[PDB]
Amino acid sequence: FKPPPRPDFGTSGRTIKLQANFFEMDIPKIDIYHYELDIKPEKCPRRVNREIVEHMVQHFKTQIFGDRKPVFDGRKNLYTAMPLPIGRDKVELEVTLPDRIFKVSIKWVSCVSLQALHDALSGRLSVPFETIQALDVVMRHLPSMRYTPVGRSFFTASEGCSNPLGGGREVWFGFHQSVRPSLWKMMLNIDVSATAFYKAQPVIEFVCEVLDFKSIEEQQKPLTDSQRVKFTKEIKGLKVEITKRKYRVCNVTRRPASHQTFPLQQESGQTVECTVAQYFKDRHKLVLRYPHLPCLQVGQEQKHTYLPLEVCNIVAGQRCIKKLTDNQTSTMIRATARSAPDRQEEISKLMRSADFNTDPYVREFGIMVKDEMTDVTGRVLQPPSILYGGRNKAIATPVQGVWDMRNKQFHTGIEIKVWAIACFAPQRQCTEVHLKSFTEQLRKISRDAGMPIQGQPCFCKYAQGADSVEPMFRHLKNTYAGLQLVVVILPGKTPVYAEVKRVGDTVLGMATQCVQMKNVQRTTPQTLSNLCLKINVKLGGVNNILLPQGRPPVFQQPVIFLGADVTHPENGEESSPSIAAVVGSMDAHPNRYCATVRVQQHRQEIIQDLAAMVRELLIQFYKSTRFKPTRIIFYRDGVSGQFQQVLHHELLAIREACIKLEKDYQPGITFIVVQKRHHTRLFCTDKNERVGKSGNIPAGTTVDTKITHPTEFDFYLCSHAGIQGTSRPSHYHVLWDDNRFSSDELQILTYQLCHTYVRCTRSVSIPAPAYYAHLVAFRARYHLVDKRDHQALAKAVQVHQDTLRTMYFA
RNA sequence: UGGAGUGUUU
Ligand SMILES: [Mg+2]
Repeated sequence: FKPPPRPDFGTSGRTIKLQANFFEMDIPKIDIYHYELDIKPEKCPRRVNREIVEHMVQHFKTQIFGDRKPVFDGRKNLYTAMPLPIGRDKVELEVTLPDRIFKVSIKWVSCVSLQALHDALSGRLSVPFETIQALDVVMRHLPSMRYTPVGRSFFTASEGCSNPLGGGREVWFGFHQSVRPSLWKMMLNIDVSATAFYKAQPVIEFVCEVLDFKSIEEQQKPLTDSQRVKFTKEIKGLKVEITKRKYRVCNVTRRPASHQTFPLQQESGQTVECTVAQYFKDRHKLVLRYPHLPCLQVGQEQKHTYLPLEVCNIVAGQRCIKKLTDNQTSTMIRATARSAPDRQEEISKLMRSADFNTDPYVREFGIMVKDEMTDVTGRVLQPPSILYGGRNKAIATPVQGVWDMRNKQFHTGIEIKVWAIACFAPQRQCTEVHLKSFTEQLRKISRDAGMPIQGQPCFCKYAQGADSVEPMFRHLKNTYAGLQLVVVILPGKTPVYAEVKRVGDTVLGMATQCVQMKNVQRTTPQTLSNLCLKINVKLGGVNNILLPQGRPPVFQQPVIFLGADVTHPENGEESSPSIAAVVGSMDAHPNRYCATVRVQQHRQEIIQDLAAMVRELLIQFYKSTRFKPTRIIFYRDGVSGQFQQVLHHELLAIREACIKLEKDYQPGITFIVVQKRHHTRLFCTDKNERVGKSGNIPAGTTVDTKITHPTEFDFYLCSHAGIQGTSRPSHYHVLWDDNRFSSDELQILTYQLCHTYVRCTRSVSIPAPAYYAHLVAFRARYHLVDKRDHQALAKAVQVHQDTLRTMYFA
C-alpha cells in the first residue's frame, strides 16, 4: 500500500531540449511556526476569514504580531516566518469587521521544518505534505486577496472587456499556481487558465439571455411550464443580491409574484396569507413592474422567502459548474486555444507581472522564484509499426503521430453482404438522391479499405420519431437473414440516437452505425474511411495490429490490459447516478476489448463493484484466449487527493478478483493512474523541433527527470500530435507494480497502446483501454429514458450478449 | 451522430 520507488531512468528515444512551466524555488533553511485559528462563527466563507485575519494583523500590530506578515490559508491555519510572542498557550481576542464582530483564538501548534523537506528532496526519506502545504499557503496569500481564487487558480474581471458565451455566461482569464516537489529542489508550476463564469447582471436580463429574449417586454404574458423549468434549472443554486445582502436560490416558484403568497403574522398575532406583490407594495413601497413573472425562493427551502426577479442581480464571480451548450464550448475553445509559443509567452508575462521575488509575504519567508523556465531533456520514443492486412499486408509507419490507410487494407476486414438503412432525416432534405450516391461512394472506400460491402442495402426506408425505432428494429432482425449492420441517418441532435443505441446495444444484438444528415449529402473519402474504421470493429473485424515483433517483453506471457474511468452526471442533479466503466483486452494484439459497466452512487469516484467487474473480464479473457493472464496492467483515469482511497479499495478489489476466481492464482498487478487534468506544459527549446501550426512537441516526447517525483515512479508522455492549441502531455503514476517494470519498457508499452485506438489512424493522448473506458461509460449515459431504483438502472446499462463480444462503444 | 486534438426578513 505504498507506491514503489523509481526503478531506473529511461534511455530509449532521441533526446531533445525542452522547457517546462516549472520555476525553480530557492527555499531557505528555517523552522516556520504554524498556529491554529478558530473563528466563531465557523461558518463564514474563506473570503471573510481572510479579511478577519487581515484586519486582525493590523489591529494587533504593536500588541501581538509586530512588523511581520503572516500567511493564512483561509480556514483555521496561520503561519509566520519567526515565532509569535504568544509562546504556547491559547490567546483569545476580538475582531471587528467594518456592525458585526468575530471571536478568534490563536494557539501555537507545532513547527514546520523546511530543512526537513530539503532532505526528502535529496533522495533520503517520502516527502512531508505539511511543509509543501505550508509553502503553498505562503505563495497564495497575496493572490488570495488580490484576485478571486478558484481551486488552485486565480481569476479576475480586470477588464479584458467581456468574452460572452451566451445564456448568461462568459469566459474569464486567470492562472493556475501550485507548489510541486521534484528531485533536489521545489518547483512553482505556473500556467494560464480560463473558465466559465456567470455574467453579473440583473436577474431579469439573465432570464432574457437564458430563453433568448431581445428584452423582457417580449413576454407581456407569464412563463410557460417549459420556460419556467428551463429557467429554474439555470438559476438553481446560484447566488443573488438584493436591490447588499446575498441569498442562495433553491427554487423558482410556480406562481407569479402577484399570486405567490407567504404566511405573514399580523400585530394581533394571527397569520394571514399575503402575496409577494402586495407585501412589496406595502413594506417596500415598490410596485412590481413584472408581477406576471415568478419569484426566487431563497434561503432554507421552508422559510418561504420569495424575492421578485426585478430586485435581484446574479452575484459577481460565480464559476459556471453546469454543463455548457455545444455552441458555448466552441466559443470557449476558439477563445482560449493558444499555440505552444504563444502560451509560453503568456506564462512568461505572468511571471513578470506576478514578480514573486518582490511579494512581501514571499520575501518575508525568504523565498526566491527563478524567473526562467526549467530546462528539461526529453526523449522522443520511436513509434510502433502498424501491421495492416488485405493483399500486401502494408506496414504503416506513424509520422508525427499520424498515418493513413492509403494502399493499405484492414488486418481482418469484414465482408458485409446484407445490411439496411434507417433514415430519420426528412427525404426533402436527404432525398433518395443523396441516399444512393452516399451508398455508392460508401462502397468505393469500403472496397479500398479491405472491408468490401457487396450488394446494395437489402432495405432502405424512412422513419420519424423515437417511438418508431423499437418496432422497426424488431422487424429488421426477425425479417432479414444474416443482417450484420444497420446504418441510421440523423438530422442533427435528436433523442432518436439514444433509443437507437439503447435498442441496438441492450434489447437486441445488432450493430448500428449512426451518421449525420450533412455527412451524407456531401460525402468525402476520408470521412468515409473513418466511418469504415468504426463499423469494421463494430462487426468483429481487426482494423490493424501492432507489429507483433515490435512489442515489448511483457507480451511473452499472457497479459490483459484494463482501462477504468467513472463518468459523473454532466452537471448538478443527484437523481441520476455515476457510471463506472472497466474494459479489458481479449487477445494478444491487443485489439478487441470487452466492456463492463456499473451504475453506482452519485459522484462516487471509487469503483465500488470493481472486484466483480475484473472477475467478468478475466473470465471473458479466458474464454477468448484459453489463457489466464500472468500480468494485469491497469490504466486508471486520473483522480483528485484520493490516491490511497483509490489505491486501497481498487487495488485490493483487483487482487480479490483473482483469488476468488481460483485459490493460488496471483498474477502480477501494475497499477497506473493516467492524468490529463494538470498544468504541466512542455515547450521545444529549438525552433526546429516544433511540430505543426501550433508548434507543439512531437508525439512520443517523454520526460521522467527534473520535474517528476523525487522518489516515486511517474513520468510524462505526450503520445499525441497537437492540432489546435497547446498539447496536454499525459502524466502516468505507477501506484503499484508487482511486475518490476523498467522505465523504458513501461513508457514504450504505454506509448504503443496509444496506437491501438481503432477510431482513427493516429496516436491518441491516452492508451486505448483508458480511452475505451470513457467511451463505454459515456455510451451508458444514452441508456437512460424519460419519454428510478438501483436494480432498474443497472438493468438498462446491461448489454446484449451478442454485441458484448464486439466494440459497440466505438 | 466520421475522427482526433485544443478550454473547462419573505
Ligand atoms: Mg474520469
